[PDB]
Amino acid sequence: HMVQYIIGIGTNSGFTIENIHLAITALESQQNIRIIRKASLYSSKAVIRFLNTAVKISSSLKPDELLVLLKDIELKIRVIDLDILAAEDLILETDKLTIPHKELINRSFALAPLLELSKGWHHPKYVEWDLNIRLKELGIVKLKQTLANTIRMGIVNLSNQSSDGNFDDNQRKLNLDELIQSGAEIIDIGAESTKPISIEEEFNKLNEFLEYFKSQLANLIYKPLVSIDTRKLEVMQKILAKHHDIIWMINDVECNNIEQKAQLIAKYNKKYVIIHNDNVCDYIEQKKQILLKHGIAQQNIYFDIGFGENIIEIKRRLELKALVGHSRKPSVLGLTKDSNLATLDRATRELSRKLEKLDIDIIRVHKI
Ligand SMILES: [Mg+2]
Repeated sequence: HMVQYIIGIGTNSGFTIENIHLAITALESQQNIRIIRKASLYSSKAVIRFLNTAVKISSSLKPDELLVLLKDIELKIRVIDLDILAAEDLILETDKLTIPHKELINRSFALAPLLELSKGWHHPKYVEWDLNIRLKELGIVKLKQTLANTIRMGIVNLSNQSSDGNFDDNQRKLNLDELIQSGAEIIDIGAESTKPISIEEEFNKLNEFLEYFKSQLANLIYKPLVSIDTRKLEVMQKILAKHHDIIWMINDVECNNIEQKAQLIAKYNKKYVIIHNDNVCDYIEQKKQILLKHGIAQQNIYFDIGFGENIIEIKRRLELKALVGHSRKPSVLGLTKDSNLATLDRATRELSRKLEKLDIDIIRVHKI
């Protein structure tokens, strides 16, 4: 027979959302588990901030078996916490486990996603306790970051197409805040624009911002994955040296020095984006084989059309996850090129909402 379980999932170290998807993927991988539904992402304060959700699963696993599975997944992914919140109306009391979880009614970050998945759930020991009133008595933020297949990469530009006052240079910080409130799961930080800048200057812009990011780590309701945008082998080297621990991906619009780049990225176990800078398949295909040739796993490679109607065809040919950067590009948005940042951002949300349905792995945007 099948039993419906709610699994609570929390994390507050490393790449938080990645840890959550990895735990879910691990569950889904079991031949005796089916994933019915995922809850939203919730952020709570560390007694840096926790990221919590819950998933509802169907399984023939007995509770104790299911607990064994959770412990192993925890050991594989300790930077993640997996708990059996509930099994419908089941009541199990033992030293090994109690269902519902002892602390469920004392943790808004547990009860909140649980009631989201099962709005009608009542605690089987307290069938008269209206858990919504209980939830309110407790002490929580429901993020706009989601567990969706398409993740949003928010653009944080450190260059000069973007404005200091006499005693205020807060613009880039405010915009990090904006992106995080609005659901960006990933931020892409770039220090160049669209006159060259030196290695040392590009590095300094990036580093000042990552050092700022780190100082805010516990102030962030959500710690996004970090992508660095640079075409320079040397800034990559410097930035990974100091900050690899918060960097998830490298976004590189320059095939110059690929071999050395691939060795670095391989060594640091980070994601790489191939950018185009039809036949386009083969361009990406060639670069693609070099990277593999230098030691980086194929799963870690994304491709990008590089605009500067049939992407799904291309991805499927390519064997690689799609990253799409359509934000504020008047051509692909089919707008006049004079249109204001207000109308550009509008058309782009409209199109973002469209690419989200096709399961584009990453969309890169200025605004959510
Ligand atoms: Mg635990």
